[PDB]
Amino acid sequence: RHFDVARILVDQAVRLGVAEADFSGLPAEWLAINDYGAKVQAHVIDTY
Amino acid sequence: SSKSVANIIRKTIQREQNRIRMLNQGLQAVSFGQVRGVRLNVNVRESHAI
Amino acid sequence: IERGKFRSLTLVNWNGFFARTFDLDELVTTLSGGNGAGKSTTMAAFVTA
Ligand SMILES: Nc1ncnc2c1ncn2[C@@H]1O[C@H](COP(=O)(O)OP(=O)(O)OP(=O)(O)O)[C@@H](O)[C@H]1O
Repeated sequence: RHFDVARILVDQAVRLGVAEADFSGLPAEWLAINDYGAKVQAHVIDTY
Repeated sequence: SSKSVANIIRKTIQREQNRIRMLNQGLQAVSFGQVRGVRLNVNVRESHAI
Repeated sequence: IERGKFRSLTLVNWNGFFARTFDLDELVTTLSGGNGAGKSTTMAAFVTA
């Protein structure tokens, strides 16, 4: 079920403000979010 | 004859303009993508007004 | 052997993408978002490059 959660969670998170770092020109890293090799790329969401 | 033709054309154009512009108020802000509304723009053309 | 790969695609100052880098997958990359989200714009950027 992990995928079907991740997607949904992201859909809920991106409606809440933006991330100010996205204008810095500095790409974000692919942070692992579990075992088995799942990764996510997103800056911290600061500006609500 | 030419004067009559021009006059009838002007009258019909005004009537259709009024009808379409009145009809325009029959839309209520559809939200499609980033498009927030749709409208009809009817205007007598100057290149033909001359 | 060892086919070459597109590793990324960077848009700078495009409409809606001030500075955005996408990391193309080795097999499949999937842009996803509602109408107007700017997916055909990303593919246009790729084609233009
Ligand atoms: N040439 C253009 N001039 C102005 N605005 C444009 C132009 N091309 C696209 N846009 C706008 O840019 C935004 C994204 O366009 P785009 O075609 O990338 O959308 P999309 O997410 O691929 O859409 P869909 O999923 O419905 O195909 C939309 O607001 C679209 O109206």
